Amino acid sequence: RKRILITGGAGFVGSHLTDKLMMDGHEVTVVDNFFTGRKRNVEHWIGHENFELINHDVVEPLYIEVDQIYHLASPASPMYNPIKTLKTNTIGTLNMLGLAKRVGARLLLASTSEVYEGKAVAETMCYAYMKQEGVEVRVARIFNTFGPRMHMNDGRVVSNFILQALQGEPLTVYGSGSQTRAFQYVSDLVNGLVALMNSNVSSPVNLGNPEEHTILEFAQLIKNLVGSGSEIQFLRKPDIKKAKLMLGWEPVVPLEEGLNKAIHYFRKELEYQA
Amino acid sequence: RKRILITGGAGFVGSHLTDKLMMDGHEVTVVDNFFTGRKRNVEHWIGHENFELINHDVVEPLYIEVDQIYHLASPASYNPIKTLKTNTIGTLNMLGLAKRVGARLLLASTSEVYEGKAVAETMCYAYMKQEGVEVRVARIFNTFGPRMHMNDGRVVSNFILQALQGEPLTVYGSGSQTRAFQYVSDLVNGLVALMNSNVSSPVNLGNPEEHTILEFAQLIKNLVGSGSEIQFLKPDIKKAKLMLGWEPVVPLEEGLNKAIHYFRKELEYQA
Amino acid sequence: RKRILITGGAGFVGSHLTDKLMMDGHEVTVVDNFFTGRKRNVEHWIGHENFELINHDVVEPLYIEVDQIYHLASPASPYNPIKTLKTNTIGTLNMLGLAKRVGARLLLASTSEVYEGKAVAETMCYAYMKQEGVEVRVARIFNTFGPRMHMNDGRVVSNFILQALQGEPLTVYGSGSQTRAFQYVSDLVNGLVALMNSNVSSPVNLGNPEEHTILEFAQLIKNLVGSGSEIQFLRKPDIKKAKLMLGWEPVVPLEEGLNKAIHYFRKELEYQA
Amino acid sequence: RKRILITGGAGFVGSHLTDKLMMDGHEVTVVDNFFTGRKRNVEHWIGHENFELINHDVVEPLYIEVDQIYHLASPASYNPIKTLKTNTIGTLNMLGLAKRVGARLLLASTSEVYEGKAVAETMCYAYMKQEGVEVRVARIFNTFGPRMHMNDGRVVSNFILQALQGEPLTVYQTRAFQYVSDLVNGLVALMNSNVSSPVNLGNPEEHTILEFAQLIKNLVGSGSEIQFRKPDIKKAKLMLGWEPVVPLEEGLNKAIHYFRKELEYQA
Amino acid sequence: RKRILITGGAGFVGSHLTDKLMMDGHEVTVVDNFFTGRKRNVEHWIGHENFELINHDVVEPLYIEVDQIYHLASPNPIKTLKTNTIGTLNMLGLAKRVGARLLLASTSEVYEGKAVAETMCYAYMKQEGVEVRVARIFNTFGPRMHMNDGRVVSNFILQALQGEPLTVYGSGSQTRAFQYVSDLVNGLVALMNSNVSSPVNLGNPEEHTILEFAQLIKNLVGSGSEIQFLRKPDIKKAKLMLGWEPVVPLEEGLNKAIHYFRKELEYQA
Amino acid sequence: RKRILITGGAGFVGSHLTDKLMMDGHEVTVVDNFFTGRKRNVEHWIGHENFELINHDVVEPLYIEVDQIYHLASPYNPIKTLKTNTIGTLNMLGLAKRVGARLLLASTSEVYEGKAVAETMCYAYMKQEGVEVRVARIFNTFGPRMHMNDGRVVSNFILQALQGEPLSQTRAFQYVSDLVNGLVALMNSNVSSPVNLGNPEEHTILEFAQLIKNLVGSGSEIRKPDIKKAKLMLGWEPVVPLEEGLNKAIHYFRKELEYQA
Ligand SMILES: NC(=O)c1ccc[n+]([C@@H]2O[C@H](COP(=O)([O-])OP(=O)(O)OC[C@H]3O[C@@H](n4cnc5c(N)ncnc54)[C@H](O)[C@@H]3O)[C@@H](O)[C@H]2O)c1
Ligand SMILES: NC(=O)c1ccc[n+]([C@@H]2O[C@H](COP(=O)([O-])OP(=O)(O)OC[C@H]3O[C@@H](n4cnc5c(N)ncnc54)[C@H](O)[C@@H]3O)[C@@H](O)[C@H]2O)c1
Ligand SMILES: NC(=O)c1ccc[n+]([C@@H]2O[C@H](COP(=O)([O-])OP(=O)(O)OC[C@H]3O[C@@H](n4cnc5c(N)ncnc54)[C@H](O)[C@@H]3O)[C@@H](O)[C@H]2O)c1
Ligand SMILES: NC(=O)c1ccc[n+]([C@@H]2O[C@H](COP(=O)([O-])OP(=O)(O)OC[C@H]3O[C@@H](n4cnc5c(N)ncnc54)[C@H](O)[C@@H]3O)[C@@H](O)[C@H]2O)c1
Ligand SMILES: NC(=O)c1ccc[n+]([C@@H]2O[C@H](COP(=O)([O-])OP(=O)(O)OC[C@H]3O[C@@H](n4cnc5c(N)ncnc54)[C@H](O)[C@@H]3O)[C@@H](O)[C@H]2O)c1
Ligand SMILES: NC(=O)c1ccc[n+]([C@@H]2O[C@H](COP(=O)([O-])OP(=O)(O)OC[C@H]3O[C@@H](n4cnc5c(N)ncnc54)[C@H](O)[C@@H]3O)[C@@H](O)[C@H]2O)c1
Ligand SMILES: O=C(O)[C@H]1O[C@H](OP(=O)(O)OP(=O)(O)OC[C@H]2O[C@@H](n3ccc(=O)[nH]c3=O)[C@H](O)[C@@H]2O)[C@H](O)[C@@H](O)[C@@H]1O
Ligand SMILES: O=C(O)[C@H]1O[C@H](OP(=O)(O)OP(=O)(O)OC[C@H]2O[C@@H](n3ccc(=O)[nH]c3=O)[C@H](O)[C@@H]2O)[C@H](O)[C@@H](O)[C@@H]1O
Ligand SMILES: O=C(O)[C@H]1O[C@H](OP(=O)(O)OP(=O)(O)OC[C@H]2O[C@@H](n3ccc(=O)[nH]c3=O)[C@H](O)[C@@H]2O)[C@H](O)[C@@H](O)[C@@H]1O
Ligand SMILES: O=C(O)[C@H]1O[C@H](OP(=O)(O)OP(=O)(O)OC[C@H]2O[C@@H](n3ccc(=O)[nH]c3=O)[C@H](O)[C@@H]2O)[C@H](O)[C@@H](O)[C@@H]1O
Repeated sequence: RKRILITGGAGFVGSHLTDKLMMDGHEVTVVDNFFTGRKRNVEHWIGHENFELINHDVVEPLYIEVDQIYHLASPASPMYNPIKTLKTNTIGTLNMLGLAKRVGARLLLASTSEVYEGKAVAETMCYAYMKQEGVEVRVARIFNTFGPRMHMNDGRVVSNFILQALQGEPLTVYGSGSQTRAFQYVSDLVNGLVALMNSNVSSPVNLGNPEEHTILEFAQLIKNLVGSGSEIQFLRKPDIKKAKLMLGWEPVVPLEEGLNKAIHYFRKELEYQA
Repeated sequence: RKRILITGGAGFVGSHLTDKLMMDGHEVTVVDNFFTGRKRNVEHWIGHENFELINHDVVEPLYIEVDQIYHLASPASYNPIKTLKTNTIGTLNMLGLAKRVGARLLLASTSEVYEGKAVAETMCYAYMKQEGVEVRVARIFNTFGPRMHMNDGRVVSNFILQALQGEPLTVYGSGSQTRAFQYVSDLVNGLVALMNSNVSSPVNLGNPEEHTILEFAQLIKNLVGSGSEIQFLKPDIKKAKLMLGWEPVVPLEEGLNKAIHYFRKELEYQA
Repeated sequence: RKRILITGGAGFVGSHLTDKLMMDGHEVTVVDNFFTGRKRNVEHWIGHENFELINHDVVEPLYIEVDQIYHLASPASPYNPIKTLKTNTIGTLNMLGLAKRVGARLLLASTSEVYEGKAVAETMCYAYMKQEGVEVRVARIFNTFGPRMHMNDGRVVSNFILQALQGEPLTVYGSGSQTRAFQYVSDLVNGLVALMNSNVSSPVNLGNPEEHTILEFAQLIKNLVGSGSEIQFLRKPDIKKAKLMLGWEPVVPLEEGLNKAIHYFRKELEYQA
Repeated sequence: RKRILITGGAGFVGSHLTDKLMMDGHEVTVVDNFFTGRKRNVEHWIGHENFELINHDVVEPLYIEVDQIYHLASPASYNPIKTLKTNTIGTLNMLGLAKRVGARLLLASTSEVYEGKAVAETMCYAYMKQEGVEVRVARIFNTFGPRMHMNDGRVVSNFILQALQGEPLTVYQTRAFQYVSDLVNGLVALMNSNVSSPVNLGNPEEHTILEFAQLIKNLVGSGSEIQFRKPDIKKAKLMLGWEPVVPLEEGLNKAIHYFRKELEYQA
Repeated sequence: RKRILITGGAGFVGSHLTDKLMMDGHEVTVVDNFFTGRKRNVEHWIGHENFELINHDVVEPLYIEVDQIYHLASPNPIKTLKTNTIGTLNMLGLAKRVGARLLLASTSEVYEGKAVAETMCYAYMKQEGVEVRVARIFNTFGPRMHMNDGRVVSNFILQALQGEPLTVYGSGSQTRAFQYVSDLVNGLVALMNSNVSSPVNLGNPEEHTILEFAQLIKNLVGSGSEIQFLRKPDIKKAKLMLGWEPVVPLEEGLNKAIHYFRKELEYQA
Repeated sequence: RKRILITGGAGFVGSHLTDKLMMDGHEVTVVDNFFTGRKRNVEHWIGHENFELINHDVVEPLYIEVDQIYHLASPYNPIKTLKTNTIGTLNMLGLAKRVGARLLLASTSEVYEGKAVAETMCYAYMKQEGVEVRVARIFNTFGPRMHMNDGRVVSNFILQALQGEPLSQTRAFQYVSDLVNGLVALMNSNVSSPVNLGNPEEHTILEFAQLIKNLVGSGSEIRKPDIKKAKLMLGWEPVVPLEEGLNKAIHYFRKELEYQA
C-alpha cells in the first residue's frame, strides 16, 4: 500500500483514478489547480484519513513525499489559454520529474495518441530523466475516453450526441456518417493506467479501444439509449497488442453500459442546471 | 463603471455579490483559493468579457489594478491556523494592495465582534489613519440563501435538510429563543450601498425581524411540505437605515423558498 | 539549565527578565529591534559567555535552537499603528513557527487589556497548541512599574514621578478617587518565570491586587520625592489562580518599589541635563 | 539601426550572424553560456562600441533592452535534460523578454521537425496569438562553413578531416548542404519581413556522398583512398527574395581553410 | 536644502554630523545597526519632522531616495570586512540608482577594507559616473566617543577622573595630533559640498607629545592621579581647496570631552 | 588523491595547474566565467573521468564538495574586478568553511586592487572559523597561454620580435611550471602564512631583448623576489632555465599569430 500523488486528480480521468486507488486502500494525494477540473469530482473523499487535496499548480515546485506519481495535470480543450497549456506540459512535467528524482518516485505520464501541444516533448523529458537520473517512468498513450465527469461542452462527438439527444435536439451528423470512431470507457482506461504503473514496461504503451463504430451507428445507439424523439441530420484506430501482452490489459466494458453511464451523468447535470 | 476585485468571491456571499456587479456592467475579478468556495458558484461568468477568475490565496501577495476591493476571503466553520493567517496576513496584503493602487477597501466583518476578524478591523483603520487608504467595514449578521453551506449545523440549514429528508426537526430547548435571519440579496445590496457611501465607521448589516427557533422549524416544515415531526430537548440597523437608506426587503417566506429550492436541487444532484 | 530566547529582551520587562535568568546561569539570547527598547538595558551582559544580543525584527523569520521562548516583543504606546499590529500578528506567528520546528515552549506576554493584535496572538498560541502540539503559556500582565520603564508615556506613575522630581504641579484629573493597581517589575518577572515553568497552558493573570486611588499615589510619591510640588485638580487584578497554581504573589511593598522607580527616574533626569 | 540580441551568438551560426549585423553598425548584444560555442568565435568584436558579450544561460531570466531577438540558443549534438530545459524554458524566457520590451523574435528552428524545437515553434505562435508578440520562424537545413563543429561525425566534417589527414574516407545517396553566409542572409531577410509563418532556409542542390568525398578529396588535394529530404525554398524565393548564391565549391574551400588552420593550431 | 543619508549616523562622528545637519534644516535619514553606536546618540531627534532612524545593516541592500550619503558605517573581524566591502558596494549601488553624491569616511590608516573601499568609490565614479568624495580622517575625540577602546585620550581621561595612575608607555616622547569632533564634522561638510573628488585629509596638524597630553588632561580634571611610565597629518590640501581648518582650541575640546566622560561615569551608578 | 576545486582554472596559471593536477590522478573541477580565460585552455580534459568544467561566476554562491581550493579567479572593468576579488573571495572561504576545505589564495607581489583585503579576509577565516588557508604572493610569470597583449616587457619584445618590429635595468621573470610546482608545494604544506613564489634570478631589459631576437631569428632592430622562505619551508625553487622558458613562450606567441592570419 503506497503513497500516491495524482496531478490533475480533480479532472475527468484523474478523479476516476482517485476513486479506484482510494478503494484499494492507498494514500492518494491529489494536486490540481481547478483550471479544467472540479472539487466536486473528488469531494466525496475529503476528510477520509488516507486522502488529501492540495490546490497547487504544477508549474510551481511541489515538495511532497511519495512512492508514485500519476502525472495527469494537463488542461484539455475544444486551446483555451495556449501559453498556460504549454507551460503546464513542459515546466509542469520537469517539476514532477524533479520531484520524482528527489524522493525516488515512479512517474507515469498521461500522454496522448495525438503524438502520432507540449505532450511530445513531455515523453522525451521522462525518458531523459530515466536515462540520465535513473528515474523510473511509465508512458501511457491515451486514446479517446468517455464517461461520467467528462467535459460536456467541448464539441466532441459523444458529448454532442448525448446533449442533442437529451434535449430533443436534432443529432448533427457531419459527412455521410460512415467515418469511424473508437471510444474507451474511463474505468477501462483507469484499469490500464494502474496496470501500466505497476508493470515493468518503461517504453510507451497505447491504452485505447480497438473496437470502432461508424459515427452514425453511434448517433443511433445514443438516440435509443436516451429514448428521445430526436431526429438525425447530415452535413487512426488504436493497436493495443502491446498492452494485451505486456500488461494483460484490454477494455471489457461493453459500449452500451459505458454510454448508459455517461448519459446518466449528462442527465443529472442538465437537470442540476435548472 | 469600475474595476472591482472580490476576494472570497467564489463563496456564498461573494458569489451573489459577483452576479450583481456583473449585471451592473462592471469589470469584476474574483480571487479565491476554493478552500470553502466553489467554482460552480461563479462558472456562469467564466469567459465573459468583463469577468475573470483567479485561483489565488490572499495569504500570498497579489498584484492587480482595481478601484475597489470587497474583501470577503475568510473561511467559515477546522484548520484554525489557516483561518487566523487568512484573516490577518490576508487582510494586510489586501490593504497593501489598496494602498499601492488607491483602491477603496470594504472588509466583511462580523456581528461576532460584539478569530481574527476583530484585528482585521483594527488593521483597516490603521491603514486609513496612517496611509490614507479608504476603508469600509460591514458588520455582517446571520445570512441565508442559495449557495449557503448546507452542512455546517446552522439552524436554517438543519431544519431545511431535516424537512427535505423527511426527518424529525430537532429543537434545542423549548425553541422560544429568538433568531434574526437576513436573506443574501438583501446583504449584497447593503454591501454595495456601504461600498459606495462615505461612511468609514462600522455599519451593521442584518435583519432586525426576529422569530422563535420553533417558528422557524414550523415555517420551514410548511414551505417544504414535509411530514417531519418537531421534537424537543438582534441587529440594530438604524445607522444603515439613516446613513445608507438601506434595509432588507426580502420577506422571510420568499427567501426561505429560494433557499429550500437550492437545498433540494442540490440533494437531488448528490443522489 | 536551559537555552532561552527572550524576544523584546531589551525592553523594560525584557531586561529584568534577562537579568534574573542570566544570574540563574541559563543561556539567554535577547532578540530586539530597539523600537522601544534600549541597548543599555542589557549592555551589562554583552560579552559574557552565556549571553547574546541579536538585532532582529520578529516579523522576519528567525532560526535558532532554543528550549524556551519568552515572547515579549511588542512596542509600548501612549505611534506607528501598522508596525505594532504586524508585530503582534506576523511576529507572533514566526516565533510560534520557531517553537514548532525546534520544540520550544513559548510563553506569550499578553495583557489585561484583553478584558491591538494582542487578543488574536492568544488565539494564535492556542491554535498552534491544538493543531501542532506546541507547548504554550499565556500571561495576562497588569500595570507594571520599576526601573527602565518608559518615562514619557504619560502614564500616571511616570507623570507623578516626573512632575515631582521637577518641582512641577502634580496633575490629578477629576477628583482622583478612581483607583489603580500597580505591580513592581521583579514581581512580574518572578511570575513569568514560575508560569513558564508550570503545567498551566490556560491564561494566568499577573498583577498586584492591591488597589489605590490616583490621589493617594500622587500624595505618596510627592512624599517619597520630598518636592514642593502642589497637587492640582482638572479593573482590579484577580490573582487566585496564580497563587494556587504557582504559589506566586507580589511581595515587594509599594513604597519600596516606588523608591526604586524614583531612583531610576532621577539618575536619568540628571544624565539628560 | 537597431539594438539586437542574439542568443547562441557565440556559436557556429550565431557568430557569422553576429559578424554581419555588426558590420552594419548595429548594437549587437550576444548571449551565450559557452556550452557549445566559443569565445574565440566572437572575440574580435569585444571592445567595439556597438558590441557586448554576456556570459548568461537563457534558462535564467534575462532583462535587457532590444528591438529584436535572434534566438539561436540550442546546443547541437549529450546532456539531454539541459538541452530540453534550454529549448523549452530558455525559449519561454526569450518570449517573455520579447513581450516586456516589444521586441520581435525570430526562432532558429530546424528541418528536423518534418528535441524541444517543435514545441518551441508552438510557444512562439502562442505568444503571437495571445500576447501579440511578433515572431518569425525559420526552418534551417544542413549548413556548413568556417566555425562548424569538426568532431560531430557529420559527413562534411568527416570527409574534410579524413582528407587533410591522409585518412581513408568512410563512405557508408544524396545530401543537400547550404553555406553558412547564405543562411545568415536568409535569417536577416525573414527577421525584417512580415512573414510570421515558418519559412525553410536551405540549399535545394543535392549531390551523392561519393560525389562529395571526391569534391573534397580534390579541393584538399590528398591521396586518401575512399572506402565503403531535399529542402523546398520556393516560399523564401517568393516572400523574401532569398536564395543561396555561394557555389558549393567556394563554400567547401572556405570550410577546408578553417579545418586546416585548426588542425595546425592543435599541433 | 537636501535629503541626506548618514550610514553609521548613530555613532560618535555620525551623531555629531547628524546634529549639525538637522540644525541646518535638511532631511536627515540615519542608518545604523547599533553594533557600535547608540540610540541615545540621536534620540534627541526622534520625532522631529525632518528626521528618521532606520535600523538597517548596510551589508543588506538599501533602497531610499536621497541627494547625499555620508558613508560612516564602520565598526569580530569578518563582519568588519563584509561591512567595509559589501556595505560600501551597496551604498554606491544606491548612489548610482538615485543620483546621490557619496562621501566615504576613510582613514589616515591607509598610509581592513577601507583601502579597497576607496578603490570602489573611484571605480563607480569612473565607470558609472557616481560622484564621490573621500575623506582621510585622522584621530578624533569628543563627547560620545568610545570610552573603553583603549585609545590614549580615552585612557588618560578615565584614569584621571578615577584617581587611577596614568599609564604612559615609553618615555612618552612620541607625538600625536588630535582633532576635536566638531571640527571634523565641519570638515566633512565642506568636502561633501566641494567639487574635490580626490582624497582630502581631515585632521589637526597640531602635534603634542603623549606625556604632554597626560599632563594637560591631569590638570583639566584636577585629580591626584600619578603619571607612570612603562604620522602628523598634512591638511594643506584642505586649507586651500576647502578653506577648512580646526578651530577648536585643544583645551576647550578636552574640557567638553571630559564633561562627557564624567556625566557618563556618574550615570553608571 | 584529492578532489580539487580550481577557480580561474581556465586562465593562464589556472590551466597549467589544472594539467599538472590531472596527470597526478586527482578529481579536478574548474570554475571559470571566461572573463579573461579560454575554454581552449582546458578543452583537452573535457570528457575525462577525474575532470569537470563549470561555467560559474565566483561572485555567485557555489555549492560543491572538495578537499582543496586553489582560488585563482581574478581578471578594464574595475567594478567587476573589485567585486570578484572581494565577494568572490568571501564565497570561496564560506564554501571552504561549510565543507572543511583548505583554501589557497593566489595573491600577488603587488601587495608590497582588492588582493590585499583578500589576504585579510582569508586570515580572518583562519582565526575566526578555523578555515585552513594558504597564501602565495606570486610575482611575474610567463609561459604558453599568457596574455600576449598586456604590454609587459617580455611580451612586447616577443611580439615586436615575432613580427620584424624594431625592439640596463633588470627584470626577474618566473616560468609557469615553476610557479605551478610552487603553488602545489604551498598547498600541501603546513605554512599558512604568506610565501613569495617568484624567480630571484635577474637579467637586463637589454639582455632579454638580445636573447629573444636570436631565439625568433628576425631582422629586428634594438623589486627582486626573496624566496629564501620558500627554499627552506617548501624546499621549493625555480628550476626552468631562462632560455628554455623563453623558447616555450615564444613558440606559443608564434602558434597564436599564425592561427590569427
Ligand atoms: N480524456 C482523454 O480522452 C485523453 C486523451 C489523451 C490524453 N489524456 C490525458 O489524460 C490527462 C487527463 O485528461 P482529462 O480528459 O481527465 O483532462 P481534464 O481537463 O479532465 O483534467 C486535467 C486536470 O489537470 C488539472 N490541471 C491543469 N493544469 C494544471 C496545472 N498547471 N497544475 C495543476 N493542475 C492542473 C485540471 O484542472 C484538470 O483537473 C491529461 O493529461 C490528458 O492529456 C486524456
Ligand atoms: N454568511 C454569513 O452568515 C456571514 C456572517 C457574518 C460574516 N460573514 C462574512 O462574509 C464573508 C463571506 O462569508 P461566507 O459566509 O460567504 O463564507 P464562504 O466560505 O461562503 O466564503 C468565503 C470565500 O472566501 C474564500 N477564501 C477562504 N480562504 C481564503 C484564502 N486564504 N485566500 C483566498 N480566498 C479564501 C473561500 O474559498 C470562500 O469562497 C466572510 O468574510 C464572512 O466572515 C458571513
Ligand atoms: N509594562 C506593563 O505594564 C505591561 C502591561 C501589559 C502587558 N505588557 C507586555 O509586556 C511585554 C513587554 O512590555 P514592556 O513594558 O517591556 O514594553 P517595552 O516596550 O519596554 O518592551 C518591548 C520590547 O520589544 C521590542 N520590539 C518591538 N517590536 C519588535 C519587533 N518587531 N521585533 C523585535 N523586537 C521588538 C522593543 O524594542 C522593546 O524592547 C509586552 O509584550 C507588553 O505588551 C506589559
Ligand atoms: N547546424 C545547422 O545546420 C542547424 C540545423 C537546424 C537548426 N539549427 C539551429 O541553429 C541554431 C544554431 O545552430 P549552430 O550549429 O550554430 O549551433 P551551435 O552549437 O554552434 O550554437 C548554439 C549556441 O547556443 C549556445 N547555448 C546553448 N545552450 C545555451 C543556454 N542554455 N544558454 C545560453 N546559450 C546556450 C551554445 O553555447 C552555442 O554557441 C540552433 O538553434 C540550431 O538548433 C542549426
Ligand atoms: N574616530 C576616529 O578617530 C576615526 C578615525 C579614522 C576614521 N574614522 C571613520 O569614521 C567613521 C565613523 O567613526 P566613528 O568614530 O563614529 O565610529 P563608530 O563605531 O562610533 O561609528 C560607526 C557607526 O556605524 C555603525 N555600523 C557599524 N557597522 C554597521 C553596519 N554593518 N550597518 C550599519 N551600521 C553599522 C555603528 O553602529 C556605529 O554607529 C568610520 O568609518 C571610521 O572608519 C574615525
Ligand atoms: N600571471 C602572472 O603574472 C601573475 C602574477 C601574480 C599573480 N597572479 C595571479 O594569479 C591568478 C591567475 O593569473 P592568470 O595570469 O592565470 O590570469 P588569467 O586572466 O589568465 O586567469 C584568471 C582566470 O579567472 C577567471 N575569472 C575572472 N573573474 C572570474 C569570476 N568572477 N568567477 C570565475 N572566474 C573568473 C578568468 O576567466 C580567467 O580564466 C590571478 O589571481 C592573478 O592575480 C598572476
Ligand atoms: O539543467 C541541468 O543541467 C540539470 O537539470 C536537472 O537539475 P535541476 O533542473 O536543477 O533540478 P531537478 O532535480 O531536475 O528538478 C527539476 C525541477 O523540479 C522542481 N522540483 C524539484 C524537486 C521537487 O521535489 N519538486 C520540484 O518541483 C525544481 O523546481 C526544478 O526546477 C537535472 O536533475 C540534472 O541532471 C541536469 O544536469
Ligand atoms: O512595517 C512598517 O513600518 C511599514 O509597514 C507597511 O509597509 P509594507 O508592509 O512594507 O508594505 P505595504 O504596502 O504596507 O504592504 C503590506 C503587504 O501587502 C502586500 N502587497 C502589497 C502591494 C500589493 O500590490 N499587493 C500586495 O499583496 C505586501 O506583500 C506586503 O506584505 C506600512 O504600509 C507602512 O506604513 C509601515 O510603516
Ligand atoms: O496555513 C497552513 O495551512 C499551515 O500554516 C502553518 O504552517 P506555516 O505557516 O507554513 O509554517 P510554520 O512552521 O507554522 O511557520 C510559520 C512562520 O514561522 C516562520 N518560522 C518558522 C520556523 C522558524 O524556525 N522560524 C520562523 O520564523 C516561517 O517564516 C513561517 O512564516 C501551520 O504550521 C500548518 O499546520 C498549516 O497547515
Ligand atoms: O558586475 C558588473 O559587471 C556590474 O556591477 C555593477 O552592477 P551591480 O553590482 O549588479 O548593480 P549596482 O548598481 O552596482 O549595485 C550594487 C549593489 O548595490 C545595492 N543597491 C542597489 C541599488 C539600490 O538602490 N540600493 C542598493 O543597496 C544592490 O543590492 C547591489 O548588490 C556595476 O553597476 C556595473 O558597472 C558593473 O559592470
